[PDB]
Formats: sequence, C-alpha cells, structure tokens
Amino acid sequence: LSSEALMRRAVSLVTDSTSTFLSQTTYALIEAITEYTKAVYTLTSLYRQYTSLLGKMNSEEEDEVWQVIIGARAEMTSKHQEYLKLETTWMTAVGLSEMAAEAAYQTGADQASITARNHIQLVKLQVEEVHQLSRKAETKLAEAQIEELR
Amino acid sequence: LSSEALMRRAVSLVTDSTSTFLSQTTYALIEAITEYTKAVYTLTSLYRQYTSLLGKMNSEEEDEVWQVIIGARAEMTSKHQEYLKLETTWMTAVGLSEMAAEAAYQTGADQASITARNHIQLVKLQVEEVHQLSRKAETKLAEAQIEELR
Amino acid sequence: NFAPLGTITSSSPTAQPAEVLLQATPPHRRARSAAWSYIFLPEEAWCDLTIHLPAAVLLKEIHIQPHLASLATCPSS
Amino acid sequence: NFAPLGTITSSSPTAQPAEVLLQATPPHRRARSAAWSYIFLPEEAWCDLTIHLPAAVLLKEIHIQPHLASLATCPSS
Repeated sequence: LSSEALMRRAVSLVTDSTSTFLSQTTYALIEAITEYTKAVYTLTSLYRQYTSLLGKMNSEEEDEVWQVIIGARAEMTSKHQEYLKLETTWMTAVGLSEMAAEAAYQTGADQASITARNHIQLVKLQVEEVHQLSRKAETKLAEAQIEELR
Repeated sequence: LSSEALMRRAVSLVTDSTSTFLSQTTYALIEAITEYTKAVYTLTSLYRQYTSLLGKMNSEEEDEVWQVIIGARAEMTSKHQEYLKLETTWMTAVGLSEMAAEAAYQTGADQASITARNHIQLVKLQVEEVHQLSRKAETKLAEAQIEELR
Repeated sequence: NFAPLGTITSSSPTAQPAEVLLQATPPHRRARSAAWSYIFLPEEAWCDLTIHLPAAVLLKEIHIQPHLASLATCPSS
Repeated sequence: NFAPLGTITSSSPTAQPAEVLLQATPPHRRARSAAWSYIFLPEEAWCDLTIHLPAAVLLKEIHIQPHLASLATCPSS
C-alpha cells in the first residue's frame, strides 16, 4: 500500500493546528511588537530623563529622581531578565531551521525543502525586524547624542 | 510566564536542542539500517550472480568468491555486533523521545500528541516489518554458509 | 578552580567584557558565536587577558578551551 | 585543474576510496560530514595519497581543502 493517506490526514490535522497557530501568532506578534517597542521606549525615555533633566529642579526632587533612577534600573534589569532567553531560543530556532532545510534537501522533498528554507528566512526576518526596530531606536538615540554633543 | 511557565519554556529550549540531536541520531540510525539492508542485499545479489554463472569457474572469480566468503564471515560478526549496538542506540533514542514527549505532555500540546501517537504506531509496523526482513536475511545467509558443507 | 572568584580584564580598550569566560559552565557545543571574541587589528599580533584573584593561590594548571565549532579562531600560541 | 582526470589511490589497504576528493566542484561550505575520512592506527603517523595522471603535466600548485566544519581533523603537516 501507500502511506499517502496517512500523511494526508496527519498533515490535515497539522495544518488545522498550524492555521489556528498562525492566527494566534499574528495576535501574539502584535503583542510582541507592542511590548518590544514599549520596552525600548522605556529604556530610551529613562536614558533621556537621566541625561536631560539634572539640576533644573530643587534638591528634594533631585533625591527623588536619583532614587527613581536606582529603583527603575533594578526593575528594568528584572524585567529584561526575560529577553536573555529570547536570544538563545532564536539561536536554537535558527539551528533547527537550518537542520530542517538540510534534511529536506537530503530527503529530496521539494515542498518540505522550500518550507524549511522559507521558515529560516521568515524567522530571521521577524526577529531581525523587531531587533531592527530596537536598533533603529538605538541609532536614533546615538544620532541624538552626537548631535547634542556637537 | 509564571514559574511553572518559565520552567516549561526552559525545558522547551532544552528539549528543542535535544530533539535536534535526537532527529540527527534517528536519521543517522535510519540511514545506517538502510545501508545495513542494502549491503546485505548487494552481497546476496553478487552471490546469486556467481551462482548463475556456474560451470565456468576460473581462478580469478573463485578467488573473488573466497575473498567474499572470508569477508562474509567478518561481515557476519560485524553485522551481529552492529545490530546489537543499533538496537541499543534505538532504545536510547526511544528514551530521549520518551522524555521529550513527557515535556510536551506537561506543556499541553494535544495535536502534537495525536500526531506522535499515529507516527509511533505507523513506524512501529514499519520497523517491525523491515527488521524482520533484515533478520531473516542474515538468518538465510548463516543457513546457506552452514549448508555450504554439503 | 579559582577562575570564577577572580576578575578578568584586558589591556585593549575595545575588548568585550570577558567575565563570561570565568563561569564553570561552558556554552553550547555548536553555538554559532564563541563565548568571548576579540577583533584583531591589522598590525596587532598579541592580545592579553589578565585574571586577578582576591588572594594568592598555589597555581598548578591553566585550562583554555577554544570555540569547538570553529577551530580556525583558536589562538596560535 | 587536472585532479578530475586522475586516479587517486592509497597505500593502506583499509583506506576508504578517495575518488570523491577529485570532484571538480567543492562540497557544501558548512557540510555536516567530511568527503573523505581516514582513521589512524596508534602506530601510524603518516597517511598516503597518490594521484596518477594520464599524461605529464607542468604542475604549478597543489590545493588541499580540509573539512572546514571540524578543523581539528586538518592534517598537522
């Protein structure tokens, strides 16, 4: 016999699950881009308040903003403790995707090879684009620094 | 997310790495069993060709057959040892899949669970049939070598 | 081992922080990037890592592990 | 390049055949396995590889590409 029907209903369940997963990941990508932009803007806004507004106000607010800097730095480290695992999970995702591309090229499944190549390319584009928004904000911060210094 | 969810994500990273390793080992095992079976089949085909060319035995081809028989004894011991070691490695891979499935079931994936169950039953049938065919191949080779006396 | 208790520093101002090198746990076997990387200037031949310890110890052996993924980046000497 | 036109043989009888080394196209840049592998016996220190050409050739250069994935297996000399 041929296992084509077995593969057919297996991948039918897989495609239903991954269509639900694709809608869920569209929603979760909206959530993730929102959270990532909020975190980057929080970092840059606290840097801006650290650099731009020292000495204009009185002494009590000076001590207040200093304690705010200390506490917010601690809380930002605590919140950013989640981002260290994102790099490693993207590392393992990239490795697994490259393995899938190689294995599908080896087996010869053209649809699976295209799926794995576009999988690594798409995860690369998504992670590099959220990181690209972050580094665009960082580059804007550096440009504002070099223009403010000179 | 939570502490249990953080543990889930950490074990997801670990199990994705070990599942990359497990996929590599399992594909290597499948290819090794394929080479096993194809080497046995090629040796049997060469022996059948020599038997089909009977009557015109010469020094060159009979010396080749003697070398084939010596290498066939060496191959018998090597095939037995590598069958033992491949069964042991398949048991290790099954244990790795077992712990990966435990992690996934503690995660809560059900479509993955049913797909894995269907894959397990299908590959159980397939490996049972192919391993029975292989063991029968070496059993017939050993019987032919034994009855070569008469 | 006394590396974790020490503080590592380099004489190259552009060198990355090397405190990751003193941990007891090595990184992933085929990590795409090494734990610590140094960029050599075209004229520079030697880079130095100076580990400082809190107190004098009877040193016996030094172990250095390169990046097993790419041995091409292993130091020559 | 005259490597494809030649036949490569090794002195050790147990050596795996190395005709794959003469392919005119290089293998994958990050291939997960080496095209040709030799296993050294404990008493052995030198490996042998002889390339025979159909006719005399004014040889100028020899290029050897080690298995770049794991450079620890690159020949010492």
